Amino acid sequence: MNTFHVDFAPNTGEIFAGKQPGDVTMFTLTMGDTAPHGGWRLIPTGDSKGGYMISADGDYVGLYSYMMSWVGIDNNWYINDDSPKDIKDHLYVKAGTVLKPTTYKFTGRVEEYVFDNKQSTVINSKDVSGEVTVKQGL
Ligand SMILES: OC[C@H]1O[C@@H](O[C@H]2[C@H](O)[C@@H](O)[C@@H](O)O[C@@H]2CO)[C@H](O)[C@@H](O)[C@H]1O
Ligand SMILES: *S(=O)(=O)c1ccc(CCN)cc1
Ligand SMILES: [Cl-]
Repeated sequence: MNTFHVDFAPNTGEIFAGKQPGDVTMFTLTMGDTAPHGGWRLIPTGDSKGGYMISADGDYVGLYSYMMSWVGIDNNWYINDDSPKDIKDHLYVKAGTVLKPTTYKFTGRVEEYVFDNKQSTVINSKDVSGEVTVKQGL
């Protein structure tokens, strides 16, 4: 049926090539459902496999989440959250990460799941993707 929402969006502002002075958000990810559910995961697909942005120059940059924990074993971020309230997460690069003046891509799949004793079952899912084009700095 449908109360399950997911938005995933590249960052609006300018991002400039070079060593980032601080943590810089690449992607905004917002997720909620007022239906009962036990939590969320984000699974990076294709060349993003492993939690990476891939650039047009062939470089892989690792991404980081504020709200979710990474598990390499499973190729996902996840958060157990039973709330009807929206999760506003950001995926970001860390202070000091060197970016180039190029276009960076991410693709993944978002899953919503429920626990049954006590093992998770996917109840909703949506494929997400986006890109940032980084400008010459700096
Ligand atoms: O709680 C459900 C999530 O579990 C994650 O799996 C691991 C994880 O490393 C950690 O929470 C630990 O307690 O063991 C779990 C073994 O299943 C999944 O990676 C995630 O997708 C959720 O299912
Ligand atoms: S890889 O090992 O540098 C790499 C990059 C990014 C992630 C996700 C952030 N936890 C994992 C591994
Ligand atoms: Cl992370």
